[PDB]
Amino acid sequence: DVQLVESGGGLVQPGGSRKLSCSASGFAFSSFGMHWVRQAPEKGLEWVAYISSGSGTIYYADTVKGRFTISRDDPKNTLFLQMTSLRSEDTAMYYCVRSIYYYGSSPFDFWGQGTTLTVSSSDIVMTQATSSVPVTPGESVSISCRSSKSLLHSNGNTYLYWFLQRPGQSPQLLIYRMSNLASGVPDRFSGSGSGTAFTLTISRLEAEDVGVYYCMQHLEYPLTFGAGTKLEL
Amino acid sequence: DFSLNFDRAFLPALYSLLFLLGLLGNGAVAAVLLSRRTALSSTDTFLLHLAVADTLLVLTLPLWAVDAAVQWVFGSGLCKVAGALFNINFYAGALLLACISFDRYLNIVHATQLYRRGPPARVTLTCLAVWGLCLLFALPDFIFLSAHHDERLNATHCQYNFPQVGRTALRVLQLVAGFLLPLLVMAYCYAHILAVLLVSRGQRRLRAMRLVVVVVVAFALCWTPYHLVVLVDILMDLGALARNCGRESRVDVAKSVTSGLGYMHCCLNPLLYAFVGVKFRERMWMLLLR
Amino acid sequence: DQLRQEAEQLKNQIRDARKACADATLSQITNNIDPVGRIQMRTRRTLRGHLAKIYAMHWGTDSRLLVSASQDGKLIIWDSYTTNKVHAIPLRSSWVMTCAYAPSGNYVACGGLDNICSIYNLKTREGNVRVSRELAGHTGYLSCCRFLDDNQIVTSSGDTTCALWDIETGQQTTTFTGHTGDVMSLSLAPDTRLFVSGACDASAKLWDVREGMCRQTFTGHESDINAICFFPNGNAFATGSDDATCRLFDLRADQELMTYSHDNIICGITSVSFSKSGRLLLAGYDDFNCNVWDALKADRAGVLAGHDNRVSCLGVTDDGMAVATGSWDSFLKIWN
Amino acid sequence: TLSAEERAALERSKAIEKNLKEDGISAAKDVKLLLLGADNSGKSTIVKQMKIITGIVETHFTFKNLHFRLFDVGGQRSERKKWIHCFEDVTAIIFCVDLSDYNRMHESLMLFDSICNNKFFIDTSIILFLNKKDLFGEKIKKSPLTICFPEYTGPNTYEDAAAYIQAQFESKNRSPNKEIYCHMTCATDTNNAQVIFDAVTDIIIANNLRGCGLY
Amino acid sequence: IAQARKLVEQLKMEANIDRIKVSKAAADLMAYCEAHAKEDPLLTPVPASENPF
Ligand SMILES: NCCCC[C@H](NC(=O)[C@@H]1Cc2ccccc2CN1C(=O)CCC(=O)c1ccccc1)C(=O)NCC(c1ccccc1)c1ccccc1
Repeated sequence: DVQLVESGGGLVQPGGSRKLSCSASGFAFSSFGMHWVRQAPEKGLEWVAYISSGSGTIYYADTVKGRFTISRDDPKNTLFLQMTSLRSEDTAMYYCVRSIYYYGSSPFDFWGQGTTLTVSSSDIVMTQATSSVPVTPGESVSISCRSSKSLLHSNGNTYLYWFLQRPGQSPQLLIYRMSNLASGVPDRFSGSGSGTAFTLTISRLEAEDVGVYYCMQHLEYPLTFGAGTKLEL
Repeated sequence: DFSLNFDRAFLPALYSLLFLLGLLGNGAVAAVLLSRRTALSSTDTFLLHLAVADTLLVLTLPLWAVDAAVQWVFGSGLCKVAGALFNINFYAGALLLACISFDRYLNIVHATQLYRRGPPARVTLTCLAVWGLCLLFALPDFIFLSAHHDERLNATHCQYNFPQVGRTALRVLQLVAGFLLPLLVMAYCYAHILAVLLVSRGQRRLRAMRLVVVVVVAFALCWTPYHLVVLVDILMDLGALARNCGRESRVDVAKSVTSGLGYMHCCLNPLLYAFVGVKFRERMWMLLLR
Repeated sequence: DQLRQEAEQLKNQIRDARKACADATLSQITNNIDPVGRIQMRTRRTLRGHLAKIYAMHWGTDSRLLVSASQDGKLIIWDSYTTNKVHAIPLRSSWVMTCAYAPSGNYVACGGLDNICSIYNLKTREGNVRVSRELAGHTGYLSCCRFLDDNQIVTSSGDTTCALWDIETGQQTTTFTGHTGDVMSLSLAPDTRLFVSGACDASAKLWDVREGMCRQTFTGHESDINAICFFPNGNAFATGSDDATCRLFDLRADQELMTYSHDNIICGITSVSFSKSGRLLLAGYDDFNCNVWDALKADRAGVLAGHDNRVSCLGVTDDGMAVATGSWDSFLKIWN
Repeated sequence: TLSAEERAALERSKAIEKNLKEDGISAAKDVKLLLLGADNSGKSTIVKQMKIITGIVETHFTFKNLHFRLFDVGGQRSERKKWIHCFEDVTAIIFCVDLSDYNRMHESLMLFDSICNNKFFIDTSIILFLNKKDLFGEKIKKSPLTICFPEYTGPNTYEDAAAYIQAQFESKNRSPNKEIYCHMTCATDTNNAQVIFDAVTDIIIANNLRGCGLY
Repeated sequence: IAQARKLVEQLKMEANIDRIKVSKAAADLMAYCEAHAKEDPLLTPVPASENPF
């Protein structure tokens, strides 16, 4: 089965350096672009870096540009992140994510288990109005998030992604462009929107749908996430 | 005045005929080669570039015919442009013939070491190198060529104002890079091609041998008469002979006639390298049907 | 001995009934229909990247993705709009004469002189295309492939027989027999309940996929049939042959409605296809051209002058917005 | 290619194109030869360097900086006309004949005429192999070469009989620009790869003469 | 002696078909290609704004 395991986290002093390793096993690692996504303690997801397939293209977030460098070792099927000077704002759980880009693909399907890092002591803005939404099983729900620019492109594709994070587990992809159900997810989920207003609606809510929902834009780098909406049972 | 009258009465018609026939042939070759939707073989690319060079060289001819007729009446700028085009195209033609000979030698002699399963063996690098070297050689024409107003004949012609040493050096470069090196490369390559063909087995080798001999003989016969007279002129200039008016007129007339033959060679190029191959004739038929 | 006479008289009875139905030719009923004019179609895309000769090609049901099989052992999936190469699948054997694209778009099929139909799964969790199943049982080369569902494919072989497979189990569910020569092509009816096949015995027959029976047989060609296509409404089909002619048959009438022969055509047809409406009939010949016929009046309405070699395959999108043709020159061109 | 996801799709396409180009280069030094002949004709034991790899069988021996691929099409049991064009671009046709099978001689002769005069093979040379000399020399003494060829008029010696057999096969050419490289091979003849290599060298040179414009 | 037993059987099955006049069959073909004539981009050129190619 597809498996991504990360290691290298722990406790480090300010100004030091550490290296994170993400080893893939169970898929054509040479054919998948890889991302680094970090989640500060009970804050939310944030995109860090991206390295293409073959290492041709590399991107970094403005926050970590220069300090971080991302490298890929195809023969060994490992993904590396070398962090040079770490501030107290770099403490977070770092996730290893895979992305394959071709017509009609799902570029954020699988997420790594994550590794915790602790340090001792222009862009498109996406907003989720509500932070919590109490609900009981069997009741329909709706979650919406806006954006600054219109995510609809000349291609006719709306570049927006919906992820669900369960308590204690890594985020999972649900809808990858605007309404396409990710493989393996139940058909009860649905997605809709137009330009700058989008909504995710869940019908016949179950006990396994409790978590935090993030809306992300893949129109142009740097990728940006939403604040996150939590479902309370 | 005999040489001047002979030029006036001879050059116009010959150059007009050369222009017409060279256009009608080389342009046809270029069009037939450019009609190809699929890739082009190495020799096809070299032949295309040779056709372009010959087309330009013949295109510049009528201006020179007018110059011979009365005088230059286009100013010094067109003098420089025409001279640069002429020399660039002449050197390009010579080096492209040499490159064709080398490609044939590689494809025939070393047939088993260069075998390819029908891919496009791109050769544009050598074409670019040839054109750049030609521009490098023509540079002095850009720098020096002008339109002097002779006070002895009251004429105005596109001539070099080089020093005598410079004129001799340019003549030597012409001889070396236009005749000796291409001739030696062609001779070596085609002699080896003949040697390989004599020991081959087939019914298509006879025409190949005859074509190779015809090509070598055509190049030699067409170009040697002018270069030999050029060597005679160099010997005269360097003091190896005695100068006189009669010898001057004879040299001028011989240069005119031999240059006419040399340009007739570029006129004939399509008949030798293009229209004799079965592939090119089949392509010509297909295009004409279209 | 007596059965032979019984066979001959049965053929005479069929011919007698077939002649009785004929009252007026197709060209005699559609004489007052105004022509379609000159159909001028200009190339819009030129998909290059194939090395050897292209022998087959199929359109995805979404009218955007393409699949092409070449003799160099590569099966390339193209993005028609942007000319991007979505996939490139190496083949075990480079001798391939057919390829098919599943209606759902999840699978693709391939086959050829190896006598095996290979099925490749495109939507894999590993991100690479893997050979899901290899179907064997034909004793001769494979001519055509066509998907019925995600788990049902119809194949044609040079064994003089067709087959219907169950991809899951991999066994041969049904076998269609009756041809006396190599089967060169087949086309599935729009409702995927009947299909026709053209063989080298200069005949075509209509087969009931559910019943495994030859419902009807159609003759008239002077040579082997090379291509076949159903009419869009499923009540007629067209056939291409080495006879340098195309013919239109009608299932209900059980005859030949019209012929598409021209005195200037000397070569055979390699592919045949219809338009979305069913008025144009596009065929690819060995003279490096495709001729567009006014299927209702049999008049050359245009020519797709392209490619430097024989046109081996044709295709029209499910939305009818383009026509793709492949040739032995290793180039695919999309026309509009 | 404006969108971020469209740019990555373009990147993937360029990666595929590079791999396709690389595969073509690695398959450029391969000479494709077609094996033909009747059954029990020795078409499976020409070169002892087999390294093989129902349907189509391939053999991919390499010799003198050149990769030779032999394709055997036996077992198709179909009409040749419909798959023969698949081999239109083969470098040459290797035709095998058994001199010890009188009853199978006529079938081989019909095969040679059909293959030699096929519209697709109007330019592909043929490398004809006449196998099993020793058996032919032993069989001729007991049975004269008259039953198989009633028109034979020459002596009953090995040299003449072999020459007459070769002449008959060569008489089916009936076309120019196509040459037949006939050779006599025995069971214990290791230098069969050499014969194909030098014969292929002549074929390659002739093809280049056409492309280079010297013919 | 047994191969042709099924051949005659097939012809009997194929000979008993409720056929219809070619006039009706030909007219049906004409009607369909006329009804679905406005939805055929190839038969009539489509405006350049709606053409994906
Ligand atoms: N006495 C006055 C003429 C002295 C030059 C002599 N002109 C001719 O002979 C005929 C007949 C003739 C009659 C009287 C007056 C003019 C001409 C011009 N000629 C032409 O056709 C054109 C030549 C030309 O104006 C030219 C060419 C290239 C660059 C610049 C100018 C000649 O040598 N021309 C060919 C020669 C060469 C030309 C110029 C400089 C050096 C050499 C050459 C060049 C390249 C390759 C091979 C030969």
